[PDB]
Amino acid sequence: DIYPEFGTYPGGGESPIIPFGSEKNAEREVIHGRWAMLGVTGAWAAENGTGIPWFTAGTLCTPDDCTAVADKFPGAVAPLAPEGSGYPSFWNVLIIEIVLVGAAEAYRTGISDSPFDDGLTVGDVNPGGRFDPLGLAESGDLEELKIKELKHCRLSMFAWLGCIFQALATQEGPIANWQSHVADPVHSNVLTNAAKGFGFY
Amino acid sequence: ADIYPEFGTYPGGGESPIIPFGSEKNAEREVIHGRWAMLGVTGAWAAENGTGIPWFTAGTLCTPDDCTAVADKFPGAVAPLAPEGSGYPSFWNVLIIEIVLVGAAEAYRTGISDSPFDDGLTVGDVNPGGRFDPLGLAESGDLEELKIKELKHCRLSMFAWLGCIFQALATQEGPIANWQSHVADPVHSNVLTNAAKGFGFY
Amino acid sequence: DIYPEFGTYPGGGESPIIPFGSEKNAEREVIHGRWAMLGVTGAWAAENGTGIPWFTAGTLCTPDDCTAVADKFPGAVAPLAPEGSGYPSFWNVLIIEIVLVGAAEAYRTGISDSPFDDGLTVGDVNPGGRFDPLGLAESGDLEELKIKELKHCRLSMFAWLGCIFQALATQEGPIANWQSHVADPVHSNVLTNAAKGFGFY
Ligand code: CLA
Ligand SMILES: CC1=C[C@H](O)CC(C)(C)[C@H]1/C=C/C(C)=C/C=C/C(C)=C/C=C/C=C(C)/C=C/C=C(\C)CCC1=C(C)C[C@H](O)CC1(C)C
Ligand SMILES: CC1=C[C@H](O)CC(C)(C)[C@H]1/C=C/C(C)=C/C=C/C(C)=C/C=C/C=C(C)/C=C/C=C(\C)CCC1=C(C)C[C@H](O)CC1(C)C
Repeated sequence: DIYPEFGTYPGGGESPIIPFGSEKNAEREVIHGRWAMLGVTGAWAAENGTGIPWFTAGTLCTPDDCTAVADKFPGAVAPLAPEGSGYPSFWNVLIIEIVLVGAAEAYRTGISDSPFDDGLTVGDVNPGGRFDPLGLAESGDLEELKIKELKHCRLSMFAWLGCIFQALATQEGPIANWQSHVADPVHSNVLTNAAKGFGFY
Repeated sequence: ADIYPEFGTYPGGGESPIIPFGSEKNAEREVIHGRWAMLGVTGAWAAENGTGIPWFTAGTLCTPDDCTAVADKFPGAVAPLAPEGSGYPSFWNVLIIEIVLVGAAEAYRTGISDSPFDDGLTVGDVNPGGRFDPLGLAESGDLEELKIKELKHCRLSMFAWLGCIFQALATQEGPIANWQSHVADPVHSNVLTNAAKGFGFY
Repeated sequence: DIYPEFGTYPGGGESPIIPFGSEKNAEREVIHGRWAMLGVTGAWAAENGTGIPWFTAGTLCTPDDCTAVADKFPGAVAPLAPEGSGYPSFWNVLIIEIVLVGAAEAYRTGISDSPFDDGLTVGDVNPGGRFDPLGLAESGDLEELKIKELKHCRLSMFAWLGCIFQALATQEGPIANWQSHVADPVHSNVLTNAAKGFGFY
């Protein structure tokens, strides 16, 4: 069987708990899943390569002294911008991000006409043609690849929700919590931290 | 639509992408919730401009034991609210009058209690159009357009009240105080710098 | 004029605030209510009998030590544990609890075939084929008595939600809070607690 975990994909079946009234939700959760996938991975990798929590990473790059993020990346012996130049600038990064992500979102969602000329209908979260340089979808199964991605989508969104509530409970960070739970499983869990009071009680 | 350009839409204008419109009672609830929110956000706006007390702390000034503090709080007042010598707006006094007046108005708004007026005023209609609009602004103005204006103000003010309650929970400083801090230096005074400070808990 | 209150029962009428959802919700609210009945009664009785909150009561039986719960039951002729060996140890109780409850839930919902084969159908709101040994309510106005328990379900669920929320607010316990209210409501209240700050502000 395909998708036998719990419930069924939006493409086929009905939610056990929700009515699934609106068909905008399907692609919404695809996009949300993909973003979460990149977010969870980011939180996984940053705290490994740098040791900082993902939720306090924002404090390193601020409109004054954004140079803290420079050279934080593993390997990458050259910093983001040279030391002493002070060019890692929150506003410069923010403007570059605003223009790039805003243009990408406008192209995806039809706020602006697509720059390309080859199909790419607005609102489809599986474009394929331009977004498969390797040609893995035509070689593989399209439907089961889409199901795998969905499983990853929902798994990563649930992992992100876990990351934020772990951040709120323990105030430490995802990987450090994972390592504490691995080291002493009985003595590092949610009920253990509840016995400590979650840091406020 | 042409008239409603906001992200969402008005009930009857169409259907919302998220949580589409169900029962009409939901639309009545939205309008009334808006109306009370407009009143609430305006009160939280004007009171601490007049005297500086955040709305989430203004409750405790009046207490069953002592309620003198609420008297003479309104700026510009010619005299005390009740005798200067012995202010008599006691919390119980306030309650006993207000529960009766508000309960009456509510039951008479919804018609669970027989209407006093019986002027053709039909309960369960957000726009009574009777004595409530003596100016009859709706009669001169265009009623569809004006309904859209009312709902836009409803949603804006309900969102503003949500902002007021969450700002109270994060910064516990006060709405206009948060405004003045942000206008003072928005770059270094906003939600994310308060997050860096930790919202007062972390 | 049965159920002449704010709302209506799932069988007749429609939900005033929330969309009625599905039949799955209609069967599920009752089960949540039965569990909330048991939970609220357990919190009430454990606190009257022991004096320590239901929430903190989870720290009494830890993997390292479960002997604290040995002599907590009021009016017990002897402690359940021998007091001297600490035989519970949280592991026997955990394992037998998970097997018994998991089996019971599996048989309730037909995850596994029912063993009685007494004609009972899985997923029924009120099976009653062997869940009414006394028969006092089976014979005579069954529909009304379902309304009775329905009203108790919604109450116990609301009471549990209030229990968890004011546990969060005050961190003292439900009936400690109830005694504080009853002794002098006017100076010991939710709004008084908010003005002083529940545990914060
Ligand atoms: C109590 C207030 C309230 C009520 C009853 C409604 C009701 C309605 N709105 Mg309105 N709306 C509101 C507030 C409200 N809205 C606010 C504040 C905004 C601005 C963000 C809007 C923006 C809006 C748009 C843009 C649209 C609607 C639409 C609708 C209809 C869709 C069905 C629905 O969502 O109902 C259920 C009612 C809800 C309020 C949804 C629940 C929201 C959840 C619970 C999140 C809220 C979190 C909460 C504030 C947490 C507080 C915690 C705090 C106390 C600590 C219905 C008539 C749609 C419509 O009519 O389309 C034809 C539509 O397009 N509304
Ligand atoms: C990497 C990085 C580094 C920096 O340090 C900081 C930083 C913040 C920038 C960060 C960047 C992160 C990013 C870009 C994140 C993007 C995240 C996103 C899009 C998250 C979405 C999260 C979604 C959630 C929770 C869903 C909850 C919904 C639930 C359970 C309902 C489930 C439900 C339904 C639907 C149907 C069933 O039948 C029944 C049930 C009830 C189960
Ligand atoms: C004035 C005063 C002074 C004293 O000092 C103190 C004091 C406390 C007494 C105080 C008194 C104030 C009072 C009485 C206030 C009354 C306030 C009221 C009625 C608030 C209502 C607040 C309503 C909210 C948040 C709604 C949230 C809903 C949201 C986002 C969903 C939005 C949604 C929908 C629906 C469908 C779309 O498709 C899209 C999306 C998903 C966005």
